[PDB]
Formats: sequence, C-alpha cells, structure tokens
Amino acid sequence: AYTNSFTRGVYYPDKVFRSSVLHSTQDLFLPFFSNVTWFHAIHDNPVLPFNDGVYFASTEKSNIIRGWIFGTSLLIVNNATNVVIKVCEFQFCNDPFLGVNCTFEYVSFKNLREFVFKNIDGYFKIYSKHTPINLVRDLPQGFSALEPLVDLPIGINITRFQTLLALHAAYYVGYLQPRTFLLKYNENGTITDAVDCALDPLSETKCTLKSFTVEKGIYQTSNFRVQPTESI
Amino acid sequence: SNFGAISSVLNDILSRLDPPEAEVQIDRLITGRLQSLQTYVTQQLIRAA
Amino acid sequence: SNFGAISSVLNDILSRLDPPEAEVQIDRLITGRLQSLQTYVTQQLIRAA
Amino acid sequence: VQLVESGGDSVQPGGSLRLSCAAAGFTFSSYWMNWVRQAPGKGLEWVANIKQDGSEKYYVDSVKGRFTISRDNAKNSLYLQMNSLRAEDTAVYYCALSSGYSGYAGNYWGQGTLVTVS
Amino acid sequence: DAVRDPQTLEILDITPCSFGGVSVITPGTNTSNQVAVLYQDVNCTEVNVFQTRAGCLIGAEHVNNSYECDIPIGAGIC
Amino acid sequence: VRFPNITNLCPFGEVFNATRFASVYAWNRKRISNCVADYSVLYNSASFSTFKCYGVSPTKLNDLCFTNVYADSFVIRGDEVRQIAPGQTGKIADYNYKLPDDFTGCVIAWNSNNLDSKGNYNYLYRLFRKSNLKPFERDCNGVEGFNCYFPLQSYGFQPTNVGYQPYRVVVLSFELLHAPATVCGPKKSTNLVKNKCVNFNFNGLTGTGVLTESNKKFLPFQQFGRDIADTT
Amino acid sequence: AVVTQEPSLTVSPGGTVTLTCGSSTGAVTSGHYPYWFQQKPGQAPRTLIYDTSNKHSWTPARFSGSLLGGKAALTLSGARPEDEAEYYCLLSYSGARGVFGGGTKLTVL
Ligand SMILES: *[C@@H]1O[C@H](CO)[C@@H](O)[C@H](O)[C@H]1NC(C)=O
Ligand SMILES: *[C@@H]1O[C@H](CO)[C@@H](O)[C@H](O)[C@H]1NC(C)=O
Ligand SMILES: *[C@@H]1O[C@H](CO)[C@@H](O)[C@H](O)[C@H]1NC(C)=O
Ligand SMILES: *[C@@H]1O[C@H](CO)[C@@H](O)[C@H](O)[C@H]1NC(C)=O
Ligand SMILES: *[C@@H]1O[C@H](CO)[C@@H](O)[C@H](O)[C@H]1NC(C)=O
Ligand SMILES: *[C@@H]1O[C@H](CO)[C@@H](O)[C@H](O)[C@H]1NC(C)=O
Ligand SMILES: *[C@@H]1O[C@H](CO)[C@@H](O)[C@H](O)[C@H]1NC(C)=O
Ligand SMILES: *[C@@H]1O[C@H](CO)[C@@H](O)[C@H](O)[C@H]1NC(C)=O
Ligand SMILES: *[C@@H]1O[C@H](CO)[C@@H](O)[C@H](O)[C@H]1NC(C)=O
Ligand SMILES: *[C@@H]1O[C@H](CO)[C@@H](O)[C@H](O)[C@H]1NC(C)=O
Repeated sequence: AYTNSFTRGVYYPDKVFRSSVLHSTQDLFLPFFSNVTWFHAIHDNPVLPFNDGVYFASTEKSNIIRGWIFGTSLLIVNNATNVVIKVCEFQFCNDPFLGVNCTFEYVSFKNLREFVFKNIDGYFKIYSKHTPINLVRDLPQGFSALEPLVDLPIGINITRFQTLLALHAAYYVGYLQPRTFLLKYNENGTITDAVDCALDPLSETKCTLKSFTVEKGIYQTSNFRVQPTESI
Repeated sequence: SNFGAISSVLNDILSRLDPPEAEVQIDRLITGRLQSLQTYVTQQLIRAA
Repeated sequence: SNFGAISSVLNDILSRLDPPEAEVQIDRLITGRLQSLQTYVTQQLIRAA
Repeated sequence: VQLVESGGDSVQPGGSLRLSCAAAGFTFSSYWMNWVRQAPGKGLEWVANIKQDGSEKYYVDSVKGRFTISRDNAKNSLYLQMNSLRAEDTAVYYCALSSGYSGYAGNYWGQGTLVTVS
Repeated sequence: DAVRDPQTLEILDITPCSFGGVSVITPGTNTSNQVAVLYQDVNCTEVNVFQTRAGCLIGAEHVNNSYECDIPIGAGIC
Repeated sequence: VRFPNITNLCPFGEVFNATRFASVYAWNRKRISNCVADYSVLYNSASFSTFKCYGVSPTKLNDLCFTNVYADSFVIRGDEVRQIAPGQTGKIADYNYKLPDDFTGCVIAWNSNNLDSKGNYNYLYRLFRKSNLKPFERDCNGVEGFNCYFPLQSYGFQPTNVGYQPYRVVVLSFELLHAPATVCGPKKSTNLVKNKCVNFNFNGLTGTGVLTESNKKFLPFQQFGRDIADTT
Repeated sequence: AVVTQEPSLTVSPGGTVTLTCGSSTGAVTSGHYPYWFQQKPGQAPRTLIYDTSNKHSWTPARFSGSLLGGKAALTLSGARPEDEAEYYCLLSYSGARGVFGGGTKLTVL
C-alpha cells in the first residue's frame, strides 16, 4: 500500500530566523507528491532501508508507535512518559516490539506526528512536528514545516531501520532527496509554502524566477543534456 | 557570496584569523565585490544610455 | 588560454590533481573565463545599443 | 573455527587404527588438512597431510607406505588410517587446519586424540 | 575533436552529447498551471509533440489556424 | 559584549591529562558543552609538540565561541601526526581517523614516550579494510591465513624508539554555525544599552549598530536572524 | 629431514628472547615458509607464526616471527610468566613434507 505525500516533508533547513522572504535552499527533503509506503496496525513493523535519510510520519489514536532502531546500533524508545535514547549493543528480538558497549545514553486519527531522520558525517539529525488532525483514512493534505530538536554524535553507519509498535495506528515512510526548494517565509518567520524545484516544469520556472507567481510568457529555466550510459 | 573566501561576512574573517591569513581571505572578498560593483555600474551606464 | 593554470583543459586538471590542488588551478580558469564572458556580454550590450 | 579429532584408543602393536577429524565453523574444502603427532615427553613430529581437493597426499618418510589419508568433502571430514602400528608409536595425534601459502603446516589446532599401543 | 583508438588504429570523431536550452511556455499562473516545454535546438528523439525549427515543443497542440502572436517561440511559431 | 552567564569550566584537563587515550581504530569522542573554554592554557602550554589550527587562529579562540566542541582523543605513532589533517591520506587518514577536507578546528599532539611506552602493544590501528572511512567514522570464512588477514595491528611502542614514539593526539572539532553557543571563552559580559549606536559582540558575532526592541518571533532554536545580504 | 633448535632459553621478566631454528642444509629463507608453535602443558600446539613472519590474531604482539642469519626465529620484545611454554619450529622442503625441530623450552626467571 502507498499514498500521496502531497506537500509534506519540509523542515527549517537551518537555525536562522528569516521573514517576509523567498529563500532558496538545497537539502534532503521529501520530494513533493512522492510515493510513501503505507503501513497499518489493525486486527506491521518490517525492516526498511534508511538510504540517504528517512521521512517518517504517523497518525495516532492510541500512541502505538513508540520508537525506532537504526543500524546495519541506535535505539530510540518513548515508553509512556519518558524518552530513552541508547547506542548500546542491545539484544534485539527476531521481531522487536513493545508491550502495552554504550557510547551514548540519554533519558528524559487525532494526532499527526511528523519526523525527519538524516545522518550526516556521523550526526543523526532529528526534526519533528506535532499537529492535531481529524482523519482516519489517510495522510491529511496541507503544509507545515518541521523543526530540529536533537542531533546525536553517534558515528553509526546506518543503512537500515525498523519501527517499534506497542502490542496488546497507521504510519508512512518516505525517503529524502537533495532537492532544491524555494521556501516562503511569512511575516512571523513561518514557512507557509514551498516549491519543489524538480517536481515539474512550472515549479522549475517558479524557482528560476524566485517567485510563487509566474507571469505570462516564455522562460528559459534549464539545460537539457543527454547523459552517458556507459564508460569506454 | 564567498568568492572563494571562508566566509561572506567580513567581520567573521577578522574575528577568526590573524592578519597574515585574514588579508588573503579579505582580498578574495574585495576582488569579488569589486567585480560586482563594476558589473553593476557598467549595466547602469548602458541602461542610462 | 591557461590564465595561469597548468592547463586550459578542465578535464586534464581534474584527472591529474587531487581537489586540494585541483581547486586552485580551476579557480584560475574560472576567473579568466568569467572575465571573458563579462567582456563578451559587455561588448554585445554596447553593440546591441 | 573448530577441529575435532578422535579415534585414539588403546590398541595392540602390529594392528591398525583409523583416526578422524571433523571440521566445524568453516569450509572444509578450501584448506589443507594436517596431522601431527606428539609422544609424551617429546616434541612434535610432522606426520601427514592432504591437499584441499584430495588429489595429493603427503607423508613424512617414516610413515610412508603405512599411513593413508582419505576424505569426504560432503561430511566436512578426513580420515587417517595407520597400518602396521608400532608399539613405539604412543602419541597424541592432532588435527590442524592449514590456511597458509603452501598448505604444508596448520594454523588452527584441535585438542588431540591419544593413541596408545601396548 | 577526434581520436585514434589506441588498440585499433581507426579515427573516431567525437561529437559532444546533444544538449540545449529548456524553456517553459506558460499562461500566467493567475489563469492556468498548465505548461508546455520547449527543448531548444534539438530533435524530437533524445528528449502531443510538435517539431519546430526552434526546437522540440512538447505539450502544445499543433493548430492549423493562425492567430495573432501571443507567447513567441521562434521561427514563425507562437 | 554579551555571552550566556556560564560559570562551569570546560573539562579539557580530562582530555589532555586523561589516564589513558584510546586506540586510533576506536578513538574517543568527548562532547564539550555548557562551559567556559579557556584556550590560552592549551595554546600557551609548551608541552605540546604541535598545535596546528586549520579553522581559526588559536589566539582568537577566546573571543570566538561555539555551538559545540568535540574532542577526538587517541594514540598514534609519531610519523602519523602528518596524516591528521584535511586533505591528507594514509593508513590512519583512510582506515582509522578521517577528517573532513573542510575541517574546522585544531590538532594538538605531544610525545608520550615517557608515559605510554614500555613494549606497549595496547594500541591498535587498522591495517586492512575494504574501503576508506567517511569523516568522523568509528569502524577466509572464519579462518585466518594467507590472504585472510586479521584487520587490526598493534604498535610496538618502546622508550627506545622519534617517528616510532607514541604520540597522544587530541583533535578539537568546532561547530561554529550561527546557532546558540554553549562553549564560550573567558570573557566578562557587560550590560546592554538600547537605542544608541554601540559596538556589539553577541556570542562572538560582532558589528556596529543600534539595538532596539523588536517583535520578531524567533523560534526556540533560532539565535540569529539575517537580512538579504546575509548580514545580521 | 633435519631441523635443530636451541634446547632451552631462560629470560628475566621484561627481557627479550631469541628462539632459533634451522635446517642442516642450505639456509632458512621465506621459501621454507617457516612456522612456529607454542605449547603449554595440557594444551595442543598453537601456531603463532606462519609463512615466515605472519602473526596470528591470537598471538600477543610481543612475539615477532623474524629471520636471522639463514635461520628462523621467534623473538620476544619482553617476556612474561604467561609465556612459559615449549616452542616448536617447522620448515617446508621439496614439498609439503615438513620437519619439526627438537623443540626449544622457554622459561621465565
Ligand atoms: C505509487 O505506486 C503505484 C503502484 O503501486 C503507482 O500506480 C502510482 O502511480 C505511484 N505514485 C507515485 C506518486 O509515484
Ligand atoms: C555501511 O554498511 C554497509 C553494509 O550494510 C557497507 O556496504 C558500507 O560500505 C558501510 N559504509 C561504510 C562507510 O563503511
Ligand atoms: C522507560 O524505560 C526506562 C528503561 O530504559 C525506565 O528506567 C523508565 O522508568 C521508563 N519510564 C516510564 C515512564 O515507564
Ligand atoms: C565491546 O568491545 C570489545 C572490544 O573493545 C569487545 O571485545 C566486546 O565483546 C564488546 N562488547 C559487546 C557487548 O559487544
Ligand atoms: C503573527 O502572529 C500574530 C499573533 O501574535 C497574528 O495575529 C498574525 O496574523 C501572525 N502573522 C502571520 C503572517 O501569520
Ligand atoms: C487574477 O486572479 C484574481 C483573483 O485573485 C481575479 O480577481 C482576476 O480577475 C484574475 N485576472 C485574470 C486576468 O484572470
Ligand atoms: C530528426 O531525425 C530524423 C531521422 O530519424 C530526421 O529525418 C529529421 O529531419 C530530424 N529532425 C530534426 C529537427 O533534426
Ligand atoms: C492541417 O490540414 C492538413 C490537411 O490539408 C492535415 O493533413 C494536417 O494534419 C493538419 N494539421 C494540423 C496541425 O491540424
Ligand atoms: C543570565 O543571568 C540571569 C540572572 O541575572 C539568569 O536569569 C539567566 O537565566 C542567565 N542566562 C543564561 C544564558 O545563563
Ligand atoms: C595538564 O596538566 C598540566 C600539569 O602537568 C597543567 O599545567 C595543564 O594545564 C593541564 N591541562 C589542562 C587542559 O588542564
């Protein structure tokens, strides 16, 4: 099962305040209208690729989704009211779940919880957003940017990850790409819109002109090049 | 723009490097920024015509 | 033209030097070639007038 | 990597005894399989070997014509059979795995099986 | 420009891989988000397709009726 | 001049005067945060064989401050000192300790011939690997033998060995991105004066201008805002 | 098929050791692909050095599979009580018919 990610998967690219401006940046973002795998927890916690970074989102009614495993190890678990983070050689089950050499340790549908997980030069960077929803069938359509919270100096070569569910709640997994986005910051420094510069030719024009409105006419935006298919 | 400099911000170069190294980074910004002014002015002169 | 670079051919710089040195040689070609485009365009703008 | 040898027992001189070694934790048919024996109170004596695919066998001259090596690559094991076993040949026989350049000498060693002749 | 193959001494011309500018033809976004794309100075090969002298135009319908020029493409085509 | 009023001192003594340094193949990464970093001690100390900065000048480290500082602590052979630098290659640079070629910070090292040497074979380096390491990474079917080599090799460090003497090296990696600073130098802050032209310094960020009250909604993680020119 | 060794060596704790081995003919070179083994009482021989100078992962790095003047050797940079063992050398010849030396007993004073 797959769904339409629409315009989800944008986050504040850095820690600088900007307002009333259209800012162009390149980072690992979820491509607009990409295909995100749709998982269910009714009457589904497989090992997934991490690739170059993961977009994760979930919709909750009972707080079933509580954590993640990352590695080829990083373990993040939210058990009731307290978040626990470890990079210990934890003994995992053949099928890990929760019930209803440590180099780092830390201890602290109605609900949409969006996350971004990326690993750059050993740093595991986490962004997130929590917003209320009123929808059971699928991911709600709309736009909001996610904020950075945690950045762990783990040094772990993460290639795969697995989610953790509490057993006696759907979730979505996408992948980030080095896309260029034009981000629209309103008067309060909130990103309210965005253009995925590689989505389609109109988006390319919007990014080229640094505007969300394109006047009537013909615009040169790029250069077509035939790529090599093999080396000789 | 950096123009090859470690930073586009002049104060950040000065606050981080001693003169023997800071001057090199500054020269890069000066050259790049002068090219920008020359470009701007040339365009303004042609446009003015 | 070399513009001070070891070679006018960009691929020959890249195939011979590692980045810490290749970048210097490339910067020389970029600066020289940008000066050429700026000269060309300026002349085209004046000629266009 | 484990080498498990057995077959050592109390036997009579003039008879024969078949010793064996089982490979575990590694591929049998990629390495040479050695036998070394040690009489109590004495140093080590090279006894015999066999090439990875069984096409060639090697013996110390002192056991030549008496000792035979065969193997079964589907059982990951080899057998050393010694005929005309001498009363003087009281020694612990060890299985050793040769993963070196020439295959003539073992790197991994088993525990040894004791052969006593009386 | 060309090389002599080092193993077989025959001469091969080198023609850099087809490339060209890409332009987007659009009515204002106040009216429509539909666009047509022009691949400039290329054939309709490597890239509702209309081949024009200016390049390969994709997404625009070719109409026999002429009209006053609106968004110009080139070589007599608008 | 304004810095966060931190009274904690940075535990550099626990890095430089540590009982033991880790092996180069498994180097330690200590996080330095929420403290006052006096770098004049490390710079003025004559005990160091080298103090080479690739990022900033070593005497500016007291005026400048950082979002974080990481101390990478390990033992190497004296001739391997040259490999710990951006742009370098070699057995250590490629298989044990790789720096970014854009590395910002300082590499500090000294002889431990009169401290660690014995032969002292407790320090391992990677002799064999299939590929090179990523920056800041921390890295024949069961039968070793010819062309089946054990990946680690010890250093025979003896008091009788200069290129073969052991050296203790600490690499200070500085994250200086314009974000909240946690590791700042021994600088006394003063009062802030509004609506007048002043020469200001905020966490190492300097300039001249008038400071006034504002209604800009900076997010909890945003320390600085920027103009079109990328100026503050 | 003759290989000889020094019957025994004694070393003070922390001192060096030079265990030696060689053939009665020619000279020991890498072409003999020399092996050295360590045997403690009640244990099977454990190879420390193979193919002249390659050291095994289970061998303390204090041991070194060097060659001397046409002879094989197993040296130590500083012996410890844990090293009390009989050591054996093995050389190859015209083929895979290796010959062991008499054994060299190493003890710690
Ligand atoms: C998602 O995958 C389905 C096939 O399962 C495909 O039909 C659909 O077009 C894809 N959607 C996107 C946006 O890639
Ligand atoms: C990360 O692990 C994969 C195996 O899952 C391996 O192929 C890859 O080379 C490793 N990355 C690095 C930098 O070693
Ligand atoms: C969460 O689990 C940890 C064990 O890692 C435990 O110490 C902690 O008390 C638990 N918290 C809650 C709220 O259950
Ligand atoms: C911890 O690392 C050491 C090597 O320094 C290793 O021997 C040990 O088995 C590791 N422990 C675990 C639980 O993996
Ligand atoms: C900024 O926040 C205020 C509430 O303090 C709100 O009234 C205003 O509309 C917001 N501005 C924007 C552009 O959303
Ligand atoms: C442009 O859009 C506005 C609505 O925002 C509409 O009132 C106006 O008539 C439109 N103009 C044209 C030419 O379509
Ligand atoms: C495109 O290629 C065809 C041959 O396949 C040729 O007949 C045609 O004229 C070419 N058109 C252009 C614009 O080059
Ligand atoms: C124009 O009319 C001719 C018939 O005279 C027809 O063959 C051709 O396909 C038409 N072209 C278009 C674009 O309608
Ligand atoms: C600075 O000191 C004040 C007390 O005068 C205190 O309330 C504030 O939290 C301190 N700020 C920081 C960053 O430590
Ligand atoms: C390390 O110890 C020496 C005394 O031998 C002292 O002078 C030096 O300041 C200490 N280093 C640090 C970072 O505290």
